[PDB]
Amino acid sequence: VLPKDNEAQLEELPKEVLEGLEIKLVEDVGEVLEYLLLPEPTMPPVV
Amino acid sequence: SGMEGRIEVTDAAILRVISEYTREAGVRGLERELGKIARKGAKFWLEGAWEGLRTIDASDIPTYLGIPRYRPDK
Repeated sequence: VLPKDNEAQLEELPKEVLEGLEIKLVEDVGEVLEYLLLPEPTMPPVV
Repeated sequence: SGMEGRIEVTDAAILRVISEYTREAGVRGLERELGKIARKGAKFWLEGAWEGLRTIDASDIPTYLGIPRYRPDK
């Protein structure tokens, strides 16, 4: 997960690396927290 | 740099190079960047010689200088 405004700097990267990785370009925190957290609570809350 | 009217920049390219590759008070960095564009033009002349004059637009500036180094304010 990487900022969108860094997508210019994906070009000094070696080529066979770049089809190994998969980049998700973001500009807001809410889409990051949507992408990374599992949708179900497991542990009980701290209260 | 040897070229004589086989290569030519436009003003939009000049403003792009100043805004995106150059952050100083003086003018030294712009001089170095224009030198780099002319020297890459000379290497492209020695690879394949074209005819007449070539006009570098504002789109080809990453093709001649590389990744933009600074970001403008918005």
